[PDB]
Amino acid sequence: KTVVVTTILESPYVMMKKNHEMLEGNERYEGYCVDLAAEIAKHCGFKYKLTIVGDGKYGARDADTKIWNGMVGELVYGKADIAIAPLTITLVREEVIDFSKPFMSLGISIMIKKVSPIESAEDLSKQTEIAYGTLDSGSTKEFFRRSKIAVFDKMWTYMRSAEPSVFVRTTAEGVARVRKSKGKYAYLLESTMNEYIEQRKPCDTMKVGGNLDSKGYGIATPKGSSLGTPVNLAVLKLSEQGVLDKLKNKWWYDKGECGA
Amino acid sequence: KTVVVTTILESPYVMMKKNHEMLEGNERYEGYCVDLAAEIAKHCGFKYKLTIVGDGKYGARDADTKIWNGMVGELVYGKADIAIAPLTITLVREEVIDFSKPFMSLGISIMIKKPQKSKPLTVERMVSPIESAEDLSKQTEIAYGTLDSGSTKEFFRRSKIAVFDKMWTYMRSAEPSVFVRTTAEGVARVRKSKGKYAYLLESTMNEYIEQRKPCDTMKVGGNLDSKGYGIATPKGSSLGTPVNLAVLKLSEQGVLDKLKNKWWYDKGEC
Amino acid sequence: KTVVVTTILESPYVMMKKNHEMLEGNERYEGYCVDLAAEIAKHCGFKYKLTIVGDGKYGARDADTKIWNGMVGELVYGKADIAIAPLTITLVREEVIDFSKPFMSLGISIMIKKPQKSKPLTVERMVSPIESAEDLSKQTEIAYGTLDSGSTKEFFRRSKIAVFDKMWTYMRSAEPSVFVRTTAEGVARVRKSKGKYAYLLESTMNEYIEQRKPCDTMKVGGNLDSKGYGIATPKGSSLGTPVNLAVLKLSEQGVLDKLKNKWWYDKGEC
Amino acid sequence: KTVVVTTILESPYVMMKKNHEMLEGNERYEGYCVDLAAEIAKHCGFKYKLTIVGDGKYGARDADTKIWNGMVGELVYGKADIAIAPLTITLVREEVIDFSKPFMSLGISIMIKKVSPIESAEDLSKQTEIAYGTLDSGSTKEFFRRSKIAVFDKMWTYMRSAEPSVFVRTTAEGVARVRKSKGKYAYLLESTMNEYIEQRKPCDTMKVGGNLDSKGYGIATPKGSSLGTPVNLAVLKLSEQGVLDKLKNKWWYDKGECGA
Ligand SMILES: NS(=O)(=O)c1cc2c(cc1Cl)N[C@H]([C@H]1C[C@H]3C=C[C@@H]1C3)NS2(=O)=O
Ligand SMILES: NS(=O)(=O)c1cc2c(cc1Cl)N[C@H]([C@H]1C[C@H]3C=C[C@@H]1C3)NS2(=O)=O
Ligand SMILES: NS(=O)(=O)c1cc2c(cc1Cl)N[C@H]([C@H]1C[C@H]3C=C[C@@H]1C3)NS2(=O)=O
Ligand SMILES: NS(=O)(=O)c1cc2c(cc1Cl)N[C@H]([C@H]1C[C@H]3C=C[C@@H]1C3)NS2(=O)=O
Ligand SMILES: N[C@@H](CCC(=O)O)C(=O)O
Ligand SMILES: N[C@@H](CCC(=O)O)C(=O)O
Ligand SMILES: N[C@@H](CCC(=O)O)C(=O)O
Ligand SMILES: N[C@@H](CCC(=O)O)C(=O)O
Repeated sequence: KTVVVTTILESPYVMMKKNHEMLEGNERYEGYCVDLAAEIAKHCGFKYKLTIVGDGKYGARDADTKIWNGMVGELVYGKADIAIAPLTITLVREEVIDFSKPFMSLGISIMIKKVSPIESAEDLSKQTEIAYGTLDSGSTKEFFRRSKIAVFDKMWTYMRSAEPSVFVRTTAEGVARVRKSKGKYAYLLESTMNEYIEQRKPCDTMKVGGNLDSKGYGIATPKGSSLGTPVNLAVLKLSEQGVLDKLKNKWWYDKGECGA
Repeated sequence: KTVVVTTILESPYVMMKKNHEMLEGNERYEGYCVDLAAEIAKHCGFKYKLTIVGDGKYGARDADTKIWNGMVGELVYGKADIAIAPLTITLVREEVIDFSKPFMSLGISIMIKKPQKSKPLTVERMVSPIESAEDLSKQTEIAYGTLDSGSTKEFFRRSKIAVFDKMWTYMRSAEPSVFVRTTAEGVARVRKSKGKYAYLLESTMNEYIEQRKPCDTMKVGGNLDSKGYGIATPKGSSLGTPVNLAVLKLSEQGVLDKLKNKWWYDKGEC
Repeated sequence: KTVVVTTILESPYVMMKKNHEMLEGNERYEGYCVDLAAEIAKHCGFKYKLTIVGDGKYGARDADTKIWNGMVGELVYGKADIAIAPLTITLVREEVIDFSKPFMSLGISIMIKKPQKSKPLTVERMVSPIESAEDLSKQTEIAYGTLDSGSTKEFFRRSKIAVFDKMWTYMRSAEPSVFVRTTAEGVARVRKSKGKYAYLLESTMNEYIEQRKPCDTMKVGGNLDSKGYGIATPKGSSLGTPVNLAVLKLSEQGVLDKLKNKWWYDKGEC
Repeated sequence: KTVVVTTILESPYVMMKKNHEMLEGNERYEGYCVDLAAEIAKHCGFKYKLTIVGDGKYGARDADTKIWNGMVGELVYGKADIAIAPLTITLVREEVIDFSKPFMSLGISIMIKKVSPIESAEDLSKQTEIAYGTLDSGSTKEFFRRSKIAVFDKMWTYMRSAEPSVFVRTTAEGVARVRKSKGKYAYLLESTMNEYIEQRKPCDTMKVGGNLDSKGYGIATPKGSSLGTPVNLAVLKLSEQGVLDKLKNKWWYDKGECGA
């Protein structure tokens, strides 16, 4: 039996091949998550079919609908059997899907186009001169929405009452918006994507401050699926062998198309 | 029903109070781990009595007996219900106990005695003989060893990377013994080994020791790997999922970050 | 019985909220005095309806008429029960109303338009034409005035100190009138007089305006005197002692200074 | 009828002149408080006799006996009719005595030996190398005792568990102790006394940091006394006339026996 795999087009996690028009099958996709899925299949001993979500979203609860979108929806409603992607582990997700051990650490980061008067997010909240936004249907807006810290509460109140809309459809669109804003806009994304962007050419963006929280990406499985334990063991074993570190170095720092 | 919480006397996780002679019960201890246990008990209602492992060992397999010893061992045999302590999540441990999501990240680091200033117009620069694990393996004048019955020793034993393989080869056949019985033992060996000994230990304890007086030691190089501390639980226990959700919730509120800052950076000096 | 609280539309004490067009009740306002009144009502339980003075005046006794106008007047004549507002404690007001212990210190200061930095090896030095009150009275090119029907004007009118007597003599007989009807109007006059008008106002308001955008005004010299803001209460009322105890408790608990810091220094644009 | 006035021997509030053995009556005392009492008597129109409290105590509640000692006890128990002294206005005091308007502002300050390593209260509390103490039976210890702020709670816990006794009977003895500690002792006292000490020879002590809070000195009268309103009006009139400022300048900076 073939296990269907859902994943999002995220760099450097899943990329579209430069010759993907003439390429078919699992060889048409490449990236960190493609390699992760290949090793997971090899360790578990199953055949997998790579698929891309119809909606370019990670997953969130809708407004008064109780409906999951993105990969979480593809997993809960029986449309998929596993999800290998940068899916942040969150309480509102673990209650509906099975999360494996984190295969990559990360945090909330601030990315700003090139004295550094922004520094930490505290001064970012204290000053309203520059507008900042996040990604819709992810884990950053969800983190800001249910935060009990007063400072994060003020940031979220600014986020919701933003004119015009500050949330961006895709992280690439957010990168383009901050690039073309001439330093008037800031983007709140995760540490891994922030590093991958600020380190790739043309290196016109940068990461300021630190990490507002500590999170991780996990392999997601349907609630009650028998594949959760094998993929958890596979992730643990790959961590012991340090293959995750080698994949991170290959897809992040091996090329290094910048002067650093 | 009261559930016994196995733990280990490790700073700043679990430390005895200054007035611990007159005190009794759960008030005998302080640090990160006792606050973590209090938060876990607040999340899901249970009665817990703090206990310390008799042998003071984190957990590993014995020699030719296939017997689990230490925290993991006494969790498997039923002597404890939950292990709220800096237990490292590993492959072998997960096969016999249930781990939760990591509540704190860590890596394997190198601790050496802090050298003196260069003092050569008038600038004092710090020169260290060891800057990474590779040159530590290449060199021979400085000895290095890990803590026995711990995750670092088991990681070096099964490592297939060439640098780590040769490191483990040296450590296995090192005369005299380079392994230590406790973290404080290795720290003392580093402190009064005249810079001839290096300690391979977790990053968090390394920063804790480096941040406190007399602070005559420093951490060299980056982290050898990336692991985390998880709350342990026997297979099939009803506590697993509630504790996992409690750890997730505490991570979401930033309680873990606040506890780490309060017990690591706030009380720092030098 | 619901008591009526009288305030004044003064920043950052009582400020109109952005979404105040669709808001009814005590949620229309924000600032320092609103939460001060909230804490007062939490200490001594009562229901309060925040009201704004009709004429927007702090309080003064009109000569040859013997009628108090403004917040003090409407507190005296029975149409008010408590005045939680930046009302300055004075000798004349105390004889007619009950004041509590001061909840925030203050002093009379001078506000001038911030001058341009001096070009001359490459240091930008800041030169101001007025540095105290003695030279402000000695000079004549820069006019100065106070707020009408305020504490500062009454202080200058009855002042027997030579410099203050000269200042009051100049202000009383001056064409055009140097007195202002509102603090914001005086600040606008200072900003649009091209440095030819100095405003005599309280130190708290002056510092708040200096700390906020566009940051084109500066405070010169020290405070001319030392006074305080007190919660007003009609003479022979039952709310005086509980309000005084509440003010003392808030001062000792750190509510007052935390509120002042979070409404003055936290939102510092410049 | 002669109004009995109680006061404490505090500088520059009350002094025993320089040849008080040859002087009798109110002519043998000098200071800020003596002048203040003189103006109070002039405004109210009464004859007063200056007396020094037998116990050098500002006033506090004893060990589970509910007894006031010092000037507050001298007023509550009918021993005196008024107290002109640096009596800090405190919430617990106001419940038993009538306080006038504050005639002198102040705050809690830190006085150390002559970039300080402690400066702020946070660093001083964190650093346990140097012991810090307050005045026994005053108001600083009372303020620290009932502080619910975490930092001040930690400082108070350090205060109570101090070996040997860090509290000092008299502020002059505290000054002597810090002068005889080689910078190993810090004294927590009021801003006015700290400034007066640091602005007098030989000027080996300095004030560091800001003020922990804002207090004031009041003129205390027995509960339900007819003198409270006249002395309150006198204080207001003196403040409006600027006499209090001139007295502070006379007794704090006019002499200026320091190099600065
Ligand atoms: N350096 S990294 O971000 O690519 C990275 C991050 C992590 C890795 C492995 C790597 Cl290579 N493994 C850990 C896992 C291993 C075991 C201990 C913690 C989890 C379970 N999670 S992690 O701390 O999120
Ligand atoms: N900054 S830290 O080391 O105290 C720290 C480290 C970590 C935290 C939370 C904190 Cl505060 N939570 C994460 C967990 C939360 C969810 C996402 C990854 C795991 C599941 N693990 S972690 O990456 O090991
Ligand atoms: N720092 S401040 O201006 O916000 C400020 C100023 C003052 C405060 C409290 C604060 Cl937070 N309390 C005092 C009062 C408290 C008790 C002691 C003096 C009076 C009665 N008045 S004050 O000296 O006018
Ligand atoms: N500059 S000072 O410390 O000598 C000083 C301090 C103060 C003075 C007067 C002087 Cl001179 N008067 C005020 C009083 C006057 C009226 C307003 C507040 C009280 C009632 N209290 S105060 O703000 O504590
Ligand atoms: N990987 C994140 C993306 C959200 C973000 O871009 O912040 C998630 O699954 O929610
Ligand atoms: N924290 C480790 C022990 C310390 C070490 O091995 O260095 C564990 O839980 O296994
Ligand atoms: N705060 C003053 C008014 C302001 C002023 O006079 O400058 C009062 O209550 O009277
Ligand atoms: N002057 C204070 C006591 C002195 C101090 O606390 O340092 C009082 O009246 O209580």
